[PDB]
Amino acid sequence: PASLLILNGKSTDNLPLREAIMLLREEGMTIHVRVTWEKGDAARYVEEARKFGVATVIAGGGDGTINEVSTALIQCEGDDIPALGILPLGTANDFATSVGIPEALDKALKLAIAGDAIAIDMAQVNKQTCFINMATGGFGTRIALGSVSYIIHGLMRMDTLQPDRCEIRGENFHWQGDALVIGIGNGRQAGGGQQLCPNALINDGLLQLRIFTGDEILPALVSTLKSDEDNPNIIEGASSWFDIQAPHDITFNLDGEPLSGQNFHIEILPAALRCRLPPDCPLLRST
Ligand SMILES: [Mg+2]
Repeated sequence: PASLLILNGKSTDNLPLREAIMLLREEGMTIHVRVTWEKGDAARYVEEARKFGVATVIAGGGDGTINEVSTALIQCEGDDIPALGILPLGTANDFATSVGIPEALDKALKLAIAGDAIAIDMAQVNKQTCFINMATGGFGTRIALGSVSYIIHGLMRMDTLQPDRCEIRGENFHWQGDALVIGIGNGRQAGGGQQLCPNALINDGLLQLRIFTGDEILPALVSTLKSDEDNPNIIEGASSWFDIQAPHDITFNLDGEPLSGQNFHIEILPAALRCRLPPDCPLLRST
């Protein structure tokens, strides 16, 4: 079936992508390519996708583009809403990796056009911003050892990071104390390979919570985020909602977009969006 590929500003000179798209066009497939320039554009092209009667709107880009498209799709009122497909055309591609999208773009394209579509959750913060992958929160200022800088810059989108007090409540969950990193996940992975929520499933109606207590980012935290480390200094929960509050501003990075304040209500939007996913998809619950 026909698709509309929503491409980023950083994709218009990807020759392999062009080659792949072009090779699939000359196989009988209808594939519209639209390029975004500013926010609001994905929305505009999502609705043009509708007018065409298209079956998949394909986010070609980073976790940001996927979130722009996803957010636009869930806002659609009506009957014939396109499934979400995903091309891994970002720098980090955390969500795409974690849901098993193939690196081979012809394959990823084909998945995105002809895969099975399944309803997945999204999440919303403060009845406003939505996210499909991960919300990471910490206390710091907005943006020697590279392991550590990578976390503060890439994962947290900050220049500084310090622990501070907060309280967090959710179903079966109540905690107060100093936290260095808060991970609230629909997906499992953020900031280029950091495993914030190893146990996340994207269609269980449930957000994973992990609170990393600390002092600073130590080999502890770098270790525990890369591969798997089983660690007592990590507090875990699972809830359809989490409330977070703090005497000083916490900064949440929601699929790459910052938000600050003393109070956050984060809540699952159950089965909000159909996404084209491989059958083995590690983040879908067993059936
Ligand atoms: Mg879940």
